[PDB]
Amino acid sequence: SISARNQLKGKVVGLKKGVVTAEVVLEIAGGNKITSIISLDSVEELGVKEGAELTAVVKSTDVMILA
Amino acid sequence: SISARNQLKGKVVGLKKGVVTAEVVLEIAGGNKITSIISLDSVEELGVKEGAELTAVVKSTDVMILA
Amino acid sequence: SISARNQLKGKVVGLKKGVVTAEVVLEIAGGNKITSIISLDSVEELGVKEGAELTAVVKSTDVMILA
Amino acid sequence: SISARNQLKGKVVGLKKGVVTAEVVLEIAGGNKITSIISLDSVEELGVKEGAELTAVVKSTDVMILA
Amino acid sequence: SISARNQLKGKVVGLKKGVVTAEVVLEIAGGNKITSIISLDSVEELGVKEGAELTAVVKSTDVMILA
Amino acid sequence: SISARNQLKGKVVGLKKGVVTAEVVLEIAGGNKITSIISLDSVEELGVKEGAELTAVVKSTDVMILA
Ligand SMILES: [Cl-]
Ligand SMILES: [Cl-]
Ligand SMILES: [Cl-]
Ligand SMILES: [Mg+2]
Ligand SMILES: [Mg+2]
Repeated sequence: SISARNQLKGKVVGLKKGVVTAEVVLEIAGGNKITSIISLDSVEELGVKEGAELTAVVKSTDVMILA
Repeated sequence: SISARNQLKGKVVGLKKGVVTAEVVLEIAGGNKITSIISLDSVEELGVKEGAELTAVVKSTDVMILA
Repeated sequence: SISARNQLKGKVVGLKKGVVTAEVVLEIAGGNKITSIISLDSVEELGVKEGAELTAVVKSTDVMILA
Repeated sequence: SISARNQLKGKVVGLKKGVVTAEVVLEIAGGNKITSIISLDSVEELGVKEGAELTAVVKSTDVMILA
Repeated sequence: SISARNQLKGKVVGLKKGVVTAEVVLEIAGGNKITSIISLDSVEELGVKEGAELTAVVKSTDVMILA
Repeated sequence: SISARNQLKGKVVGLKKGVVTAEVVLEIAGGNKITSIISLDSVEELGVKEGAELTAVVKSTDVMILA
């Protein structure tokens, strides 16, 4: 278990690979979408591809509130 | 509009105020919960309180992927 | 209103687009310059281009102090 | 020199100490204010105090753009 | 497995609890120390305490380079 | 001196340059490896290259704990 309190299960619905990073779009429950930019190495290692079941993890101090 | 692509609508179900920061917990669609730690100053200025409808925003580079 | 307490108005003076991300340079008051790396999708969506008036937003917990 | 491309000189106009963190407010050129939340331990070691001339540093990937 | 490429095993040598967050200090291989500020809720749930063997994880986009 | 409490001295053992960003892999004491994604401008400016002695700097609120 990791300290990051946001752990949202999702399915990949978009993937764009660059040279250093890749953009991963996950659909999570309720139809929300989360977009992640991570290293291309991690995409490759985790075998990220359309339909993959993965979890989006965000540290609490990175979540802003919009009112 | 802001460049942060993740905007998750939610309702505050928990709030703990510290001296410098506060922890806000939002229930989002599908029952997922998002936890945010922001400055106490912002909580006050945005009038964040239990039950409030608000939106969590996260920059894509802050979203990690777990497999 | 967003919780991020740093909101600096600026004008775009530099833009470099990659495949996933783009680098945006804003000149803010007093001659300071802020450089941002964000998703290319956002640049495109916000119509970022030289001279555009935009605001740089930074969460407090991301600001370091150098003495 | 550090890779963080944003280095903004300023003067501390506010300081609030908590137990683990502290909020530092710096006035920068043009009157902009930058707000930083850092560890209390750092405030102590860098001798951060009201009126001190200090520099705020932000990594480019933490700067969002608002339009 | 998670996309965050940096995973550093360590032993807790310091722990300071606040109301919202907690500061965890880990000694890692070679004697380097890593300092983490996470939510108090997580410290409790992961049962973080002095002497515990734990792993520090950091997303690559959060590591700055200083020369 | 900078407020970020993690300052890990290391040597570059991997470098991959993209158009906006670059991935830098540093070996630090004890054989630990740190991977950083930073702006290509900074890579160029700091003259990052294999064997360079540099320091990985991470803010405490970016360090997660895995148990
Ligand atoms: Cl967290
Ligand atoms: Cl903030
Ligand atoms: Cl820090
Ligand atoms: Mg952060
Ligand atoms: Mg970040």
